[PDB]
Amino acid sequence: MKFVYKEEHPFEKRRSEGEKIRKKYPDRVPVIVEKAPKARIGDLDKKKYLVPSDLTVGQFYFLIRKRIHLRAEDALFFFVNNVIPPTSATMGQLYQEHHEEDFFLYIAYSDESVYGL
Amino acid sequence: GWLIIDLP
Ligand SMILES: [Zn+2]
Ligand SMILES: [Zn+2]
Ligand SMILES: [Zn+2]
Ligand SMILES: [Zn+2]
Ligand SMILES: [Zn+2]
Ligand SMILES: [Zn+2]
Ligand SMILES: [Zn+2]
Ligand SMILES: [Zn+2]
Ligand SMILES: [Zn+2]
Repeated sequence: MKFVYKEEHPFEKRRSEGEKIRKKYPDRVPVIVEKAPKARIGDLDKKKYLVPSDLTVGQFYFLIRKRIHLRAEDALFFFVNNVIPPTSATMGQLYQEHHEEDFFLYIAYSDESVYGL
Repeated sequence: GWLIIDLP
């Protein structure tokens, strides 16, 4: 997936920010959240999150749903490298497994249960 | 530019 954040900031600038924020806040992880292409879902006002490592994916879902102003029956799915993470996993575990070389974790969100469909 | 998230 193309993330706008990656297209707008060269890798060396993102990597230096990721290293700095990880050294400054060792118990938090930096997360970029963007809408999947051709998803049919409301926009997200902010894309750059500094998240406690012990926050769960499910707790992050709840917060992101509220930021988008979704109704209960409006679906929301997270994808990390096209895979939906478990809601009981911590954001720190997801970050350790899947953060990119700029030290950011990248999450795509969609209304759909499969990426790219 | 960070949105700070906290444990509930
Ligand atoms: Zn932009
Ligand atoms: Zn920027
Ligand atoms: Zn802890
Ligand atoms: Zn609302
Ligand atoms: Zn996991
Ligand atoms: Zn995982
Ligand atoms: Zn690492
Ligand atoms: Zn994983
Ligand atoms: Zn590389």
